[PDB]
Amino acid sequence: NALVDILPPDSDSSISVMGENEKPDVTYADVGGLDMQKQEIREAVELPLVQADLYEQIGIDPPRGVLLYGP
Amino acid sequence: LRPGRIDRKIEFPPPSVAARAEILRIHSRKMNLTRGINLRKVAEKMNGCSGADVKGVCTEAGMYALRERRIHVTQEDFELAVGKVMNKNQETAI
Amino acid sequence: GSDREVQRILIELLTQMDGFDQSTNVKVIMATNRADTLDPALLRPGRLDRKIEFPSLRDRRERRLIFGTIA
Amino acid sequence: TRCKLKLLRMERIKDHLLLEEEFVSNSEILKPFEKKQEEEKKQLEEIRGNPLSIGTLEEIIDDDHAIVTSPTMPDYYVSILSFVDKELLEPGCSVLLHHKTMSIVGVLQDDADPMVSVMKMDKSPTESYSDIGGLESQIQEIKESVELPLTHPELYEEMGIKPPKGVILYGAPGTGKTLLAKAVANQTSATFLRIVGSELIQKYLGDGPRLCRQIFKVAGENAPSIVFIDEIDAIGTKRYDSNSGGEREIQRTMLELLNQLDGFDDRGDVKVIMATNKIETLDPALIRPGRIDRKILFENPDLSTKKKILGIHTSKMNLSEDVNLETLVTTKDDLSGADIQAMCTEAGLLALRERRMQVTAEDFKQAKERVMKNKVEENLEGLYL
Amino acid sequence: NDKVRFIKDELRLLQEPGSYVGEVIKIVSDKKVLVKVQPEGKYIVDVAKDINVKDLKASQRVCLRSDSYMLHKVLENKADPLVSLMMVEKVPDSTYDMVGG
Ligand SMILES: Nc1ncnc2c1ncn2[C@@H]1O[C@H](COP(=O)(O)OP(=O)(O)OP(=O)(O)O)[C@@H](O)[C@H]1O
Ligand SMILES: [Mg+2]
Repeated sequence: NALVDILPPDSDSSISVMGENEKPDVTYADVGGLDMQKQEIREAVELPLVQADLYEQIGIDPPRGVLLYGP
Repeated sequence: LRPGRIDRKIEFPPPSVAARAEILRIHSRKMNLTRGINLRKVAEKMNGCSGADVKGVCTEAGMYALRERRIHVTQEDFELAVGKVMNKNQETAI
Repeated sequence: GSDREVQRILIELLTQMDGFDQSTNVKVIMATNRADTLDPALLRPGRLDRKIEFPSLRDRRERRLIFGTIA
Repeated sequence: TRCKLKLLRMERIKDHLLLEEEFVSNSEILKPFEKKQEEEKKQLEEIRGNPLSIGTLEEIIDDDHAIVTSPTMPDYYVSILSFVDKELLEPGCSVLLHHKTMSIVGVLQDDADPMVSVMKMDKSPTESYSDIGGLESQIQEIKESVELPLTHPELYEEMGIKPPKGVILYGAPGTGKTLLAKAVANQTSATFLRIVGSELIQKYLGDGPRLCRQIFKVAGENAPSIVFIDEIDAIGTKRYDSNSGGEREIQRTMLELLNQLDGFDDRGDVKVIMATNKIETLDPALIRPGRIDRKILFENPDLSTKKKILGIHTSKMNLSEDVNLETLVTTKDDLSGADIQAMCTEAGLLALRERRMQVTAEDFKQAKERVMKNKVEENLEGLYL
Repeated sequence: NDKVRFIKDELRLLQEPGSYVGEVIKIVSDKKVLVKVQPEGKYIVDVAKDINVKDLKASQRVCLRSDSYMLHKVLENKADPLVSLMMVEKVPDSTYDMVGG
């Protein structure tokens, strides 16, 4: 019982990432309606990954966590 | 409230035109402002009830200038924003 | 004991959403079917900020589309 | 001034000398101790070693065995051996086992609880009787049944018969009931337990009956005692759903309140003191006189009693010749004593807003207008029905 | 010469029969300390000649050597239990000028 070495934070994970597996079968052709929630999710999710630099230079903080709720 | 338990009662007004313009000014400092922008004109358009409303119009304008792909927040964005926030609060409270 | 395991998990989940701030990852999306059991510390700001409600009444131009992609 | 400091210096020449003397004689002056205390400490320590594993006693057998259960879990059939008395062994008790062969090496364990913290009080009120003065004869019935059989065992052996038990306090609000209790527990200096009656209703179901059986086992131990159930009216409305209240939770609290105070149990000395403003919801098995003896009835005082009452509160405030003490009393026409106390807290609140540090005739006649406007704004009768 | 003699002795130091984290419930004036091993049950066990029972205060996280549960050192770590409850809640404080107007 001694710490003899460290392991990567990538190694010994609960779940392998799924972004390397094949992509979900649904695409935007099968989304029909709910076009009003579709403009609030392209902003909240998609835009802060590709371009972190638009949020910061204006001075606004991007939305943190996203909740989905309904019937 | 049996008599003699409370010695101070603080009523919290909905926002005055001096009270709504002093909260709006503190948040406006993070946004960019180009010359000509009066923050008193925006503070007379609104009517407020709460200090969540007065901060959410300034927050909505930093979302229109993000979509545009404009670094600076200039004076068209706060015309659209006052129209969305006042229109949103009349459609959840009805 | 089973209440003390549920509860240790949830307390740990708040303290790890805090650390997750200022990383390129868009903070955790999560969903619930009945939003009226939601613990108050979870939904508090600093962890979840956006509440994308999903209507079910919709109008005649947004119901049409749902028919059109299943058709 | 000088009175206080002579005595405080007198107890800091006692504390200093006693600590130096009592430290030196445990580390240098050893003759009635010495050999015999060095042998006894050496024998008990060697024989049981350490670490010692604390256990909990489920049951005794009289042939010197026990079944103890570790709190971790693995049960054990241990032996009672050497340097142990069976006078303290009994269910629930905490024993020391030897971590290899578990034999009960002794009992000395009592580990305080945060459930016996909330019940027991640390307080020592900073008011004593005659800061309640007025309604004079209403504290001179609670002194005939709480204080007086402890102080004179003579008089209640001389008449014979069983002594009184208990009291209920009920009546007009603003008649001081809460400070009346806070005064009969400070005079006697008996072990004063204190519970609000609203903690006996909890979201948990059937947890009521376990909590007040606990309260009375703690109370019986420290006896002689005074139990304050402050606000036993509160059990009449406070509820979280209709089964955490309703007939279900209200019957569980009655049943419990009935057993603790008179049952087969053959209770030791618990005096009970209840504060309340509902007499017509109580169990008819308590206002059965002969649990609870003289009940105390309180009403709004009259104009000469309210002259004694306004003199306790106005010495606090700054004093002037201008002040018209007698004319605040006259005008009030059987108004309670909780207002008289809301008017002198209102005189120094107007005084601070000015930043004038004298309380005079002007600050008291202004503070009476603010106290009569809140109770009178809430009277929406307007034109008398 | 110093370096190859740091490694040879670091091989001895890394071997640990066992060491726990306990916490002081309460002291007793027997020169013994009631320490709760933090997942298990309680054990009363005295101190080593490295520390006094004057230094050990309530709810201080200590070091224990699982060979006979002998207190070695006081452990540096310890959090107030109120710092814990205030933080999982989380509530910002402010100043008077940001609530003004
Ligand atoms: N008859 C009295 N003599 C001296 N002081 C009094 C008298 N009546 C009230 N007071 C003062 O008024 C204060 C407020 O009283 P307290 O809060 O104890 O009254 P209460 O009748 O217990 O109220 P509730 O009706 O809410 O149960 C007391 O703490 C006490 O000093
Ligand atoms: Mg009271």
